[PDB]
Amino acid sequence: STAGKVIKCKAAVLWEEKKPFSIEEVEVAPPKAHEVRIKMVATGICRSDDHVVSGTLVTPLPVIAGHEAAGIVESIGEGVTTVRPGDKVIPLFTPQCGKCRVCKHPEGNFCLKNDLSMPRGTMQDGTSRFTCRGKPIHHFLGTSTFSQYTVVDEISVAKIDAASPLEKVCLIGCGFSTGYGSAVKVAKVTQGSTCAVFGLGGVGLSVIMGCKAAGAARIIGVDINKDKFAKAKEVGATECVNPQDYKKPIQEVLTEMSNGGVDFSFHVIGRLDTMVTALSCCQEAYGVSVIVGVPPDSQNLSMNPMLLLSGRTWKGAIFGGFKSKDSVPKLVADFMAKKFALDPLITHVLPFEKINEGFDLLRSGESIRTILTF
Amino acid sequence: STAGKVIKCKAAVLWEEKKPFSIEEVEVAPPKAHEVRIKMVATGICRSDDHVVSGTLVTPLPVIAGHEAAGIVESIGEGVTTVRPGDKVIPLFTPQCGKCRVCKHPEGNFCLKNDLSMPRGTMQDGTSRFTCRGKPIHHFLGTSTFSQYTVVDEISVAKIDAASPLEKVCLIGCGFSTGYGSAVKVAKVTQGSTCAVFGLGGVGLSVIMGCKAAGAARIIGVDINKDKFAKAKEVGATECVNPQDYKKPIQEVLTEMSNGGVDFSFHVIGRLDTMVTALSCCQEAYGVSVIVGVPPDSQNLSMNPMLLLSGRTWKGAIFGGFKSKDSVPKLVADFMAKKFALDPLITHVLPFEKINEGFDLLRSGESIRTILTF
Ligand SMILES: CC(C)(COP(=O)(O)OP(=O)(O)OC[C@H]1O[C@@H](n2cnc3c(N)ncnc32)[C@H](O)[C@@H]1O)[C@@H](O)C(=O)NCCC(=O)NCCS
Ligand SMILES: CC(C)(COP(=O)(O)OP(=O)(O)OC[C@H]1O[C@@H](n2cnc3c(N)ncnc32)[C@H](O)[C@@H]1O)[C@@H](O)C(=O)NCCC(=O)NCCS
Ligand SMILES: [Zn+2]
Ligand SMILES: [Zn+2]
Ligand SMILES: [Zn+2]
Ligand SMILES: [Zn+2]
Repeated sequence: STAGKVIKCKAAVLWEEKKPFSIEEVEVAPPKAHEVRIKMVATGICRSDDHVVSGTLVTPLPVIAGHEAAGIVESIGEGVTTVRPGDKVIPLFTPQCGKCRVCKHPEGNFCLKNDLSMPRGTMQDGTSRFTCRGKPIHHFLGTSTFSQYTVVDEISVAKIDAASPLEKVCLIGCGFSTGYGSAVKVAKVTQGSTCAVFGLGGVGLSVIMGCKAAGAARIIGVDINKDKFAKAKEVGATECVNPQDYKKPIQEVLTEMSNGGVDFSFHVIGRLDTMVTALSCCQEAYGVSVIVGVPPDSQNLSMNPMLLLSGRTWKGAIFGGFKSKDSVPKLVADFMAKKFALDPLITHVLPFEKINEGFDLLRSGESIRTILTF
Repeated sequence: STAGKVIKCKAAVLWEEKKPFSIEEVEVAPPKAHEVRIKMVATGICRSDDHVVSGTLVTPLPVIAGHEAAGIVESIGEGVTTVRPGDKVIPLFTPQCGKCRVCKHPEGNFCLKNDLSMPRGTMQDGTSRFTCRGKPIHHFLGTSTFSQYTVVDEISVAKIDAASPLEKVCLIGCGFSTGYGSAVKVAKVTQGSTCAVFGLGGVGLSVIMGCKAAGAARIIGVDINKDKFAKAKEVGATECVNPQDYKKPIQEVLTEMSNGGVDFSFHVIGRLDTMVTALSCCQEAYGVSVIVGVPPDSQNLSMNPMLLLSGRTWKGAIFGGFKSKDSVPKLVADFMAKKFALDPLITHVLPFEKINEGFDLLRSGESIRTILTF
């Protein structure tokens, strides 16, 4: 019915920074060559979406935000070969073009067609598929999932198992994969190792799941909020520490606990002043520290490079280091085989039209993840 | 034979900071259990030795410095099994005890018995083998090579090829191995890659040698002293750039030269304000930057963690990442098999008693390496 025609639907438009989302009637254009229009099924609310609201993730406004989601293909443009109408799909906020120097590299995943480094808020062709009362609305990270229908470039969508429960596997689009890959792909946590995870939100919980899957002997969760500890232990933490409970700095506490430093540390907080702590607690000769979270308006930190000169490695990644289009379908197949659970991450489910309530849950710290259902 | 008896010989004692070396008659005690007394044949003058003079590498004084050297075993203490009198040896400023968690780790080489982290200036047993008119003199890094005879712990000496030229292979004791391993061991430079080397002293030249050995397609030398360029190009640099020649910051120049960043970058200068440049010039998704050189009085550097979040790796090492006792003999065997050259690193040779003239050459920037011969 709808192929080749404009669809009128509802979307959450952000007209201006520091305002609530507005549920608007929007027009969604049909897909052009190598583009895919998706009926959204479920979308998560992630911190990066809230950073758009706060104006600390700078991207052009007005905008349809949302980047962690799952849906069903409504139609495909000319030349699309990797998905068909009816297929379940996850939009990829980190694309996989397959052609740039990063996509061709065995260890790179931050494809040069991404819209995260210098956001333009468009499709790959420099235009938008959304209007509201005639006014063009920007895309966000090539995804724009806070809409009943979106249009994405082929390089920014993966086909997934037809039997997938979309209201769970949407987390594979951002938070789960970010944390899980930080452990299994970026750090390559080893069997028998000791890990420290700084921050026990949904992404840090996913980091734990990854360390556990990799066979870590010890997984030390670190959070200032002791309410986060029970879920951390449920998904794999062997122990949890609150820096506020100790009369010395937590890097010293962790180095003592680990008999001279941990094998792997992960920084999973949108804060600067915890990053050098996380680096320093790994063993000085062979420890590895991974940066997963950063504040959005990120300033410089202060550190002593002798922390690296002894043999430490410090690295980060986007999207868990996973080549996105190769990996997302594989992560879904693993979920279907019960290799990991997503239910512990999902604290709240709301209809889409309650998007503002979902953000209020995020800002208050009450949610791990809220999933919006269309 | 001198075995089992005190040796009276000459050594260069540093009595106080910021003074010339004094050539003194010293008494060298015989080796105790698990110790080895070595007749020095040649010793290099390295920047770290001069930092001892400056008072910026803190180690107890008075001291016999010197850590890059080669000699012949004069005698062995009780229980020594890995060297015999008459053997050619290189003292190891980074020990290999073989027992600590680092020695046991596949990737670690900064053995916990080292005297670099918190120098005490003694033998492993907490005592000294040196006296100068009855006054005890400190050891340096468990080596003290600025003496006609020294005593070292067995975990700080390696047996090398009986046929090796000691006046060349002494470089394997610090400068050569540091730069070469930074490339082949720490960074693991790949065939066809683009490397950037910051600092074209002896260690930066050895980095270049390692990158060439690894099959790098482009090796960009960076130095503020253009007199260092010709030798850099002799040993493998494809081009050299002087930051003083450019209006833009050199990370921008190098990113443009390399069409979006280099594969590997190396920081080989005792200065802080070049380290973030070196990290930033590597490709943002898969670039690796290695810290080889640091200033001794090292303060905190300012950096933005967003440089790592895109996928860059930042790491450092001591002694090129080589497990020292395992690797030094193999490096000497490679040299004897003509797998690399050391002559390009040796710019000056002086008799030992002209040590202060050798430090003048280092301080002025005139030398790459001076070797002292006994
Ligand atoms: C932080 C990231 C990974 C989101 O993680 P997550 O959703 O788990 O964050 P969340 O705020 O819910 O959790 C953070 C946790 O840190 C804890 N925390 C806060 N301060 C501290 C502290 N001083 N010590 C320990 N824990 C702390 C909080 O109590 C909380 O439990 C994300 O926002 C981020 O920064 N990503 C960077 C990469 C990126 O921008 N990718 C683009 C797509 S999102
Ligand atoms: C710097 C190290 C590696 C010694 O290297 P090397 O002998 O090659 O040093 P050297 O001073 O000769 O050369 C440094 C070169 O940097 C160049 N340089 C100086 N400033 C700049 C600049 N702004 N940009 C580019 N090049 C510069 C100099 O002109 C010089 O050619 C060493 O001192 C060090 O810091 N090692 C750290 C590890 C350690 O302490 N190990 C213990 C045993 S040494
Ligand atoms: Zn790409
Ligand atoms: Zn996200
Ligand atoms: Zn050891
Ligand atoms: Zn040295």
